[PDB]
Amino acid sequence: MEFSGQRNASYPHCLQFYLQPPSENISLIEFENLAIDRVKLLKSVENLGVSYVKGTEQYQSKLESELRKLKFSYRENLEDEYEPRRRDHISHFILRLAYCQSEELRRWFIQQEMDLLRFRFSILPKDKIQDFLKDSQLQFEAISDEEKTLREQEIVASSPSLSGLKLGFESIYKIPFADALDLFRGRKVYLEDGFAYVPLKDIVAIILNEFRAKLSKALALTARSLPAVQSDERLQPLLNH
Amino acid sequence: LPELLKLYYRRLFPYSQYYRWLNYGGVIKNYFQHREFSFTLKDDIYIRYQSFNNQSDLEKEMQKMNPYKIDIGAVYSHRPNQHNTVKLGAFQAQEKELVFDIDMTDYDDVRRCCSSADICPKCWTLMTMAIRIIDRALKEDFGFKHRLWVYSGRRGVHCWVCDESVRKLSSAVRSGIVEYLSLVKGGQDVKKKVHLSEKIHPFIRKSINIIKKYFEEYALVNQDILENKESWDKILALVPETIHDELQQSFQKSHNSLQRWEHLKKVASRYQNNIKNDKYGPWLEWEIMLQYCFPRLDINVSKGINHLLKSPFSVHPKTGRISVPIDLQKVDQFDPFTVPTTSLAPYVKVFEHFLENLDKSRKG
Repeated sequence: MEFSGQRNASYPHCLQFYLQPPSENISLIEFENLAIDRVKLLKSVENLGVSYVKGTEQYQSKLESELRKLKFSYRENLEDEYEPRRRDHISHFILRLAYCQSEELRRWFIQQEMDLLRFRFSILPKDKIQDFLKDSQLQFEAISDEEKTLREQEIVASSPSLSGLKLGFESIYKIPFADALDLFRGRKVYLEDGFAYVPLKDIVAIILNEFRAKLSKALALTARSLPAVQSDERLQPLLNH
Repeated sequence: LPELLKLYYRRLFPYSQYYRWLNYGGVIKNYFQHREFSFTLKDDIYIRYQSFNNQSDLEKEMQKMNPYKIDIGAVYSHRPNQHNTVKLGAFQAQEKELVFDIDMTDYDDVRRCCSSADICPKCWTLMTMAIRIIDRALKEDFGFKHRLWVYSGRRGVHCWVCDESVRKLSSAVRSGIVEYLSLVKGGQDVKKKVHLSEKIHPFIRKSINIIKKYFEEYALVNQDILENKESWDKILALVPETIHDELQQSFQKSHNSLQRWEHLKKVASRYQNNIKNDKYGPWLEWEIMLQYCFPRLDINVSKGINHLLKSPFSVHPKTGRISVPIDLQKVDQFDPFTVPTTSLAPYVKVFEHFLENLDKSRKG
């Protein structure tokens, strides 16, 4: 037998890249606290850094508690996490203007963002990787995967860092040496005829690099185009102090 | 010299091919007019920021000045000959071929038959290996298609890589390309210049494969790299002190560099198999071979977009030789002592073959 009988489209994944402007409304206290709580988070990431080494389980365990406490987006949930995702999106747009006040402050918050992104990419299950790589512009197509076992022999003979198990669990796909730039110029690993046998973390490095490029362009736009919006700026001193 | 240059720049310089090369079909607006050139004249009088609206301007200027040496620069935001008319800071370089510079004088710590700016048939085998290794890397590993190799006129060769994507490379990537192509590290006083990891990237593997075709004839026969204590001391500076006594004894017991190199490989193999935990890497043989045969470069030539490097079909003032192209199908058959000072046609044919490939790539 065959039977008969909205915000999902906004953020199909917890990951987001700020292409679309949220064309809606906000309260004063709302945008204020949405940004200010994230200022606390930015400091907290580096406080955790001075506590102990970056990205360990101690980092992971404490960091998710920060997110649950601070009500922003998560390892992706199936219930209404779209509200935290749009809060994250909106508050990100709000955060562009505070620490654009100095390039050192820009670089400071960018660095904790890269750390946070690296953590999130470290958490990812396989299904997340499979659907986000296809649903994003971050396609990076694989070629002739059956050859990977000839490189299970060759890489293992040819690399100090990589191993046969990493061929499968850091699942190997073929893309150019230039997408593994630090690995070719350091000559660290098996690459051949200009092609690299690549796990996800190299594409994460590319994601971080293009994110930095696009964000830097946005910060330049923040420095230049913003004055029509600047009818109120009372929070800026409290934010830069 | 000037009368020979007058005749050369009138009758022999390949202007149509040169303009066809640096204009790249005229696809990009005023690209050749934005190209920089630099002229060096009698008594080393100098003129930077030359540029030409068409082939006729190029021909007129080279016949007018009759330069001893010509260098090619970047494509700029404005015509370089009109840079005095441009706003402060607005005159800037934008594009440049990926250019490599290889000189025989760079090998004076490993070659023995010659030194300084002089060359001979014994040491020029290094340039055969250098051309082959760099060109093979640029072909296979980097994937760059249009690569023009040119003899400088006395002591070395230059490679001009001319793809559009290559012309648009940034300074950082250019430096990375050189660093990747530079296994030989350090300055003139550094004793050991090549170091290898316990397991090796396939890029390096190919260099040893090329070197093996020439290492006997060059290093063991013509240079005789282990002839005597003075020669083998420089190689012993590359190896563990634990095996210096054994290697010295084996070298003394061996009659020539061939047997001495075989004994060096045997001792190195036994040491590699015996001791794991030493500071020296296991691929000692490859390190010695690479230090004595691998390409050598100046990163400043390649990284700088606005840098000036010697023009193809320019001339050398003391040898009188033309800066001719080198046929990649016949690298081993090139000879710098046969270069012209008509007989220039084969080298122009190499240039025209390169440009026919360039044009066909553009059209297809």
